[PDB]
Amino acid sequence: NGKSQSIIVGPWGD
Amino acid sequence: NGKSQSIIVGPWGD
Amino acid sequence: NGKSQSIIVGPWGD
Amino acid sequence: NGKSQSIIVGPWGD
Amino acid sequence: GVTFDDGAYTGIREINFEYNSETAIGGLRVTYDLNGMPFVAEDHKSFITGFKPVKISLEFPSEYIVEVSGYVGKVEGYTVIRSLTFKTNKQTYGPYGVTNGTPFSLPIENGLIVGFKGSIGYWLDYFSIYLSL
Amino acid sequence: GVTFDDGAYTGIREINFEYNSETAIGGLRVTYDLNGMPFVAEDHKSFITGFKPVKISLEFPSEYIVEVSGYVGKVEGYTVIRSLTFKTNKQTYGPYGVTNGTPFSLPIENGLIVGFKGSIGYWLDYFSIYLSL
Amino acid sequence: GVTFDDGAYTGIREINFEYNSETAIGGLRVTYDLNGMPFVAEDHKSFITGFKPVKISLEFPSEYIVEVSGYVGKVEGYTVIRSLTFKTNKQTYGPYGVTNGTPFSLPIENGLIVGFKGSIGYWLDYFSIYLSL
Amino acid sequence: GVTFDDGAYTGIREINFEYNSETAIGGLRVTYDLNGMPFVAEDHKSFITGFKPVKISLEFPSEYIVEVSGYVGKVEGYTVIRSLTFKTNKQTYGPYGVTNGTPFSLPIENGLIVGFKGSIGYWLDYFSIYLSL
Ligand SMILES: CC(=O)N[C@@H]1[C@@H](O[C@@H]2O[C@H](CO)[C@H](O)[C@H](O)[C@H]2O)[C@@H](O)[C@@H](CO)O[C@H]1O
Ligand SMILES: CC(=O)N[C@@H]1[C@@H](O[C@@H]2O[C@H](CO)[C@H](O)[C@H](O)[C@H]2O)[C@@H](O)[C@@H](CO)O[C@H]1O
Ligand SMILES: CC(=O)N[C@@H]1[C@@H](O[C@@H]2O[C@H](CO)[C@H](O)[C@H](O)[C@H]2O)[C@@H](O)[C@@H](CO)O[C@H]1O
Ligand SMILES: CC(=O)N[C@@H]1[C@@H](O[C@@H]2O[C@H](CO)[C@H](O)[C@H](O)[C@H]2O)[C@@H](O)[C@@H](CO)O[C@H]1O
Repeated sequence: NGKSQSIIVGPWGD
Repeated sequence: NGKSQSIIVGPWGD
Repeated sequence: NGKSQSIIVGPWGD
Repeated sequence: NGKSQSIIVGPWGD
Repeated sequence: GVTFDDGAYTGIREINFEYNSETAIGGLRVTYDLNGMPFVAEDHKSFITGFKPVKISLEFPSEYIVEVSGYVGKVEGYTVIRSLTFKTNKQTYGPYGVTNGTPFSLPIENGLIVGFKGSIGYWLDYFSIYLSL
Repeated sequence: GVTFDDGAYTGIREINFEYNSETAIGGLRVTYDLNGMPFVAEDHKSFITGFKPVKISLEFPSEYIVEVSGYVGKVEGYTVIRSLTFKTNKQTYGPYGVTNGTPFSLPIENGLIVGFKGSIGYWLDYFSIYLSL
Repeated sequence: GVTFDDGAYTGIREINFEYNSETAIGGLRVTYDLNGMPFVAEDHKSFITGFKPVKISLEFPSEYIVEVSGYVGKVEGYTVIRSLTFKTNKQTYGPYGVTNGTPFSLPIENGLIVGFKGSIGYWLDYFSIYLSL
Repeated sequence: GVTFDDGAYTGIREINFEYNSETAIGGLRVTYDLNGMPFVAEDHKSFITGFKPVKISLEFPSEYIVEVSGYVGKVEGYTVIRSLTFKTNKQTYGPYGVTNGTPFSLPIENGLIVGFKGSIGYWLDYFSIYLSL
C-alpha cells in the first residue's frame, strides 16, 4: 500500500 | 562512497 | 515474509 | 551524524 | 528560482500544482502523510500568476503513485518542467501543461514517493523525488 | 495503559520523561527532528503524578543516541519499565529510576532511532523503537 | 577471538552453531538467502572442540526470526555469549547453552535479520545483527 | 526475451555489456560488490552476436554511478534499449549504441544502484534498477 514501512525493534517491558 | 550501508544493532556479549 | 524488500525503479524500455 | 538519510532521485528539469 | 526541500514523510495524500498550457508548471504544494496524519507542507509559489490549478486527492493509503513523468523544455530561455503526469495504481492524472521538449519518466516497480524538493521561480525549474519503502 | 505510536521521523532532538526512584518510569514526550525542523510529538502522560522529570536535550545533529538500556520489573503486579539509560556518542544520561529486575539493552552499531511507540498507564508498560538509516 | 562479518543478505535460511551446556556458545555458520538462492557463509570456528551442534533449518521464506535472546556471562574469565534462543513466527528454537548471567533480547516488531557479525575465540565473544526491510 | 533479475547486493564493481552502433544494446553481465567481495552475477546473453563489448571497471568504492541514461527505440519492430550512458562521480562512460528515439534518465542525488533486472532477447528489451542506501 501507500504507507511507508519502518524497522521496529522491541517491545521491551512485556 | 559506493558501499551500501546497513542498520546494525549490537554487539551483545561485551 | 522472510524476503528482504528493495526499492526498484523502472522499467525503461517498454 | 544524527540526521536520517534518504534515497533521492533526480533532479529532472536541468 | 527559490529552492525548497520538503524532506521525507511516510506517504502522499494530495498534490496541488499550477500549470499553463502555453508555458509550464508553476507552483506546487504537497500534503503528505506523516505517520497516519495529513501533513500539509509549505506552498512553493510561482513568482507569477495566470495558471490553472489542479488538485490531485489520492485515496491514501490504497492509492499511491507508481510513476511520475513529464516534459522538460525552455520557456523564455529557462529550462523548466513544462508538463507532469502522475500515474497511480488506480488511475492517471494528466498530462498537465505543455507536452513538448525532452521527456523524462520515473516508473516505480517497488517503493514509494515520500517527499519532493526542487526550485520554483516563474516556473518549476527542476525537482527531485524522495524514495523509500 | 493507553497505547501510543509517534511513528517515524528523521532524528531525535529532545526526550522528556518522568521517573520515580521507588517505582518506575512514568510519562514521556519526544521532540523529534522532522526534516531539519523540531517536531514536538504528543505527550504520553502517566495516569498519576509524583514523578521527577528529566529533560534530555541532544545537540542535534552532532549528538545522537547510540544505546538505550534499562530494567524491567513489577510494580503493583504490573510488568513495567523501571529504569532507562540513554547513551549518546557524547555522553550518558542516566540511569533514571529503579535499576532492579531484568535488564535489556539496544546498542546501535549503525543506524538511528527515529521514533518511539508503546503504552503508558500508571507507568511505562513497554515500548518499541523505530530504526532507520 | 577472530572477528568476522558476514555482511548483509536478503534473508536467513539456516543457522548452525555449537553449544556446551557447561560453558558457552561455540562456532557458527549461517546459510543466508541471497536473492532467492541459498548462500552458505563462512564457518566461524571455535578455537576448540567438545561442543554439541544444532542446525536450525528455517522454512524460508514463510518462516523468519522474530526474536533473538540469550545470556552473557564469564567462562574462564572471558565475557561471552553463553546461551541463545531463536524465536520465529512458527516456533522457538532453544534455549541452547547455559542460561545463566546477564540476559539480552532483540525482539523484532517489523523488519528482518539479514546478517551477522562478531567474534569467536574459544567461545562466541559477542555478535551484532544486521536489520533491514 | 529471457527475463533476469540479479537481485540486490552492496554495490557495483564492474559492468560489461554489448552494443551495436546500428541496432541496440545486447547482453550484459554485472560484477557486484557483495559485502566487500567481488560477486560476478549471471551473464545475460543476447540471442545473437555481432556486438562490440564494453567493460566498465569502477574504482570501487571511491567511484560509483550517479546517473544512468539512454535511448529507447524500435529495432525490427521491438521496443528496446538502444543506447546507454553511465555517469559516475569520477567520469562518464558512453554513450554506447544508437542515441536515437525516446530518452530516459535516472540521476541519483543520494543512494546507490545495488542491482539490475530486466529482459534480453536479440537486444536488451528493458531493465529496472535496485536502489538502496
Ligand atoms: C532570481 C530568480 O530566482 N530568478 C528565477 C530564475 O533563476 C535563475 O535561473 C538561472 C538559470 O541559468 C540560475 O539558476 C539562477 O540561480 C536563478 O536565479 C528561474 O527560476 C526562472 C524560471 O523559473 O525564474 C526566475 O524568476
Ligand atoms: C485501564 C488501564 O490502562 N490500566 C493500566 C494497566 O493496563 C492493564 O494492564 C494489563 C496487564 O495485564 C492489560 O495489558 C490491560 O490491557 C491494561 O489495561 C497498566 O498499564 C498499569 C501499569 O502501568 O496501569 C493501569 O492504569
Ligand atoms: C588470541 C585470541 O583471540 N584469544 C581469544 C580471546 O580474545 C582475547 O579476549 C580479550 C578480552 O579481554 C581481548 O578482546 C583480545 O583482543 C582477545 O584476543 C577470547 O576470544 C577468548 C574467549 O572466546 O578466546 C581466546 O582464544
Ligand atoms: C521468444 C523471445 O524471447 N523473443 C524475443 C522477443 O520477446 C518477445 O517480445 C514480445 C514483445 O511484443 C513479447 O514481450 C514476448 O513475450 C517476447 O517473447 C524480444 O525480446 C526480441 C527483441 O529483443 O527478441 C526476441 O528474440
